[PDB]
Amino acid sequence: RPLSELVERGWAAALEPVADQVAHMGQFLRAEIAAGRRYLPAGSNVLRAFTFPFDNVRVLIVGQDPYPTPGHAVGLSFSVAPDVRPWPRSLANIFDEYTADLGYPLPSNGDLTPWAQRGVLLLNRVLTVRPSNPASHRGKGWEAVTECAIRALAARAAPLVAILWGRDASTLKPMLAAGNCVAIESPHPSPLSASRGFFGSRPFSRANELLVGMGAEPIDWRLP
Ligand SMILES: [Cl-]
Ligand SMILES: [Cl-]
Ligand SMILES: [Cl-]
Repeated sequence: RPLSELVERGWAAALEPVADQVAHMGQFLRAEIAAGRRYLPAGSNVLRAFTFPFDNVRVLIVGQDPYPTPGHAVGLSFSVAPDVRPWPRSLANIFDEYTADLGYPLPSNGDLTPWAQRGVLLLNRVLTVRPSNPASHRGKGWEAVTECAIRALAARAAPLVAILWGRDASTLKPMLAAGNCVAIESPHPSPLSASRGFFGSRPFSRANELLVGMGAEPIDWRLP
């Protein structure tokens, strides 16, 4: 299927330079199935981060690659489906920081769809993974896709705040710094860094301060 059928209209335009690379990744994914290998998330969720309006994105949260545990990854970085439990450790850690930073109670489930519908892009640098093998699809060609997404956002006039969780994420810092009105939160601890840099990092309140500072509206981070 062509790009415009896979993603939201603004995203289809922003990602038009990687239309060929997206088609090539679809061929890669068919070949993994033909070879007897599995991948996560489900085919229909791979590009799910780009099915919310491009024009509305004000915060970018970037992880490394999807959860490697079958049934966890749903196409939105760090999220899980509402009936998934226990939460993955990364997500439990994020939620601890959510409560500490903002003062809100613990969420009722692990579904970050509300963030996405409010203009947070929940991006992973690499958009698929082989089950139980983290970083197994690193260097297979998703990087050109996600680099294009990040450069297209950085090219807009509009304010953007980036939150880069981990080493793979943090490679995007110089691509982001190239744009005007782009602020990047540093340093770049992963939620699994836990008490060695992640807890107390205040990502959510910092994002909002930086957005207001740049004249944009803040994010409503509230989860039910
Ligand atoms: Cl497999
Ligand atoms: Cl839990
Ligand atoms: Cl995890």
